[PDB]
Amino acid sequence: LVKMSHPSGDVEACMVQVTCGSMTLNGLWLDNTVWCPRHVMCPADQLSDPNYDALLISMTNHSFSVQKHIGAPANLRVVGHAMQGTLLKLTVDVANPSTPAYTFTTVKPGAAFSVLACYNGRPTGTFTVVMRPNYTIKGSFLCGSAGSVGYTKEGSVINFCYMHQMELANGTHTGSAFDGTMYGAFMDKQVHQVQLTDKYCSVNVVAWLYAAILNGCAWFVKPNRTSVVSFNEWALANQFTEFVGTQSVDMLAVKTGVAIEQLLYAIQQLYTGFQGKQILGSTMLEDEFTPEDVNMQIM
Amino acid sequence: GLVKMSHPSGDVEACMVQVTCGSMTLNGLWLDNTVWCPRHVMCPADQLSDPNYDALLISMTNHSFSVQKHIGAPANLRVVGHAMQGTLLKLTVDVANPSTPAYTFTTVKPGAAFSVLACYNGRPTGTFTVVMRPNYTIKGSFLCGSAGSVGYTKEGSVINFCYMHQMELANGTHTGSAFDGTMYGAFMDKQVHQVQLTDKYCSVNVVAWLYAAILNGCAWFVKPNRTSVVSFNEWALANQFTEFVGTQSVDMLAVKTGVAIEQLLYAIQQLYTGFQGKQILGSTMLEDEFTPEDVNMQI
Ligand SMILES: CC(C)(C)c1ccc(N(C(=O)c2c[nH]cn2)[C@@H](C(=O)NC2CCCCC2)c2cccnc2)cc1
Ligand SMILES: CC(C)(C)c1ccc(N(C(=O)c2c[nH]cn2)[C@@H](C(=O)NC2CCCCC2)c2cccnc2)cc1
Repeated sequence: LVKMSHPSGDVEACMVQVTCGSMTLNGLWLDNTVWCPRHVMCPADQLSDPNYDALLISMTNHSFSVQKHIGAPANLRVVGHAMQGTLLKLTVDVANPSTPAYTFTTVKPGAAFSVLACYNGRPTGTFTVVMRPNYTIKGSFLCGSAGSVGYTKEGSVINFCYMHQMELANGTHTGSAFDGTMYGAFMDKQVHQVQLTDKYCSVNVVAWLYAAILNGCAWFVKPNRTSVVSFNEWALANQFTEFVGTQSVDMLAVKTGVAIEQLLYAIQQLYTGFQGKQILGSTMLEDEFTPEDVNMQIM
Repeated sequence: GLVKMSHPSGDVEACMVQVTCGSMTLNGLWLDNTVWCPRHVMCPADQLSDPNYDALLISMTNHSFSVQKHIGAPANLRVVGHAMQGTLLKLTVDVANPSTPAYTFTTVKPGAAFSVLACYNGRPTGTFTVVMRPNYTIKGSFLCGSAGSVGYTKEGSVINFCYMHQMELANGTHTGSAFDGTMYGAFMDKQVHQVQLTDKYCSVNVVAWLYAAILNGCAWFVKPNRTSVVSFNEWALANQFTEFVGTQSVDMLAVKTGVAIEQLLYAIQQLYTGFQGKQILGSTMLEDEFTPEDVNMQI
């Protein structure tokens, strides 16, 4: 059970550097469009209250410089600009010759995706995250990583689901979907904002306990059961998400012979403390492995 | 708040090929005019118990090997010579990889981290990072057909290829070769049950993790007491720890925190007998999978 990411080559070929005035960050070049956070337009003196409608008017095509450093370089010419929620949509006069087949879909809490971290348009690392129940993610993002993208891949099709926007007050990160909406509705300004409480992703904890059983670690399995409806009542009071079963979870239950409701009961007990014991090299519950992850990696 | 980070894999993806010999197929690494792959692709499927690789090489002919590139513009690559180096084959092909990165071949040491590109049938499917264990295995996520998958580090634009995947051991752990051809831990590429040595804690990585704990406000384990490196290292031989070897990366953590290596070596001796009633970054067990370099670049 390792933290697995998709191979990043397809997305690396799309990363560019976008500069506007004194701001520089990353953009995603797909066909004739370069996507980037709209806060590239924010002046250094208006961090706390930018008017993005106003800033958009004051811009022309010549206000944005776009450079591709990786691979086959350029030196793109911006020939149009528009704003879409919290994103800039720049039109450039060359279609990216390495554009993958792609879609734009918003991810839901508990779902995993790969992130390609970039600085000044250069990819530097990749890792996998889950969208937290409070619509934040915990990866490794340093200064200038804005515009780094998160994505999944199915067959030949990349689903772009995240473009990094900002660090929040609790050391945590959020970003936009490519429809322009910010995950969790955070504002792209220097302003005090509160994030809701995080929660354990119940269905991923279930998947992880199934991975433990599959690896011969089942000391926590009892005959006792908690129904889904009763677990979901308990979860509201203990910062767990609502458990929603899936065909992926059912495959693990069939394979191990341990019912979902046995693991729901185990979670309730393990939340109280592991006593002196370990599960898959961990002394706490793990909720960043999805049922699909466990099925892929162990079956 | 450490995360498992891998290098972007695009450069390496462009070098992966599929190598077929008889009815056996696995992955190869295409650099300049050479394709590297595990020599057990020559082993007949009924003869896994103990092959004679010197003889198998002799019996190979002009067209015993088929190499296919699937990524990019697909192509058959004609094999024009074949050599053996340790547990790897070195196949000469008549076309040079037009996307050969600047590269070296260095053997990694236990405790060091590297990125792995997992492939099947010459097609990359995922990337993850591991540390070389003290018993010269790695805890990867590798399924059947992953042989030939490659591990590597990067410095600047130079890729250091350090691992080519060879086999899965009885305990689910994995081993492979360095590109000089030597199998890590001298494991034999035969269908023979063989014994891996007992694992150990990577001492320099536990030190790194204690430094990350101190950087995040968790320092209750720091006392004035010191254990010298030489004293720690003799203790380590009897208590399942690797020898401690300092590096410039560790030194930078010492400077940032004002805590000396020898204070943490003392602390490790105490934490090994027990955390008593406390936790370190929420955990009650020692973490040795993050390197000094990881902590320096992430915190
Ligand atoms: C203009 C605006 C909206 C206030 C803003 C300012 C800076 C950035 N940050 C850029 O690093 C960066 C680089 N280029 C442009 N911005 C960083 C960032 O969020 N600091 C926040 C700290 C206080 C709350 C507001 C901003 C950042 C660091 C590490 C990982 N992720 C992002 C993001 C948004
Ligand atoms: C010929 C030789 C040396 C005995 C051998 C045979 C099979 C493989 N394995 C290939 O999957 C595979 C695919 N193509 C060629 N080999 C698998 C493997 O190690 N089973 C071991 C089982 C008992 C001990 C011998 C090998 C494998 C599975 C998952 C992840 N990693 C490797 C590796 C080496």
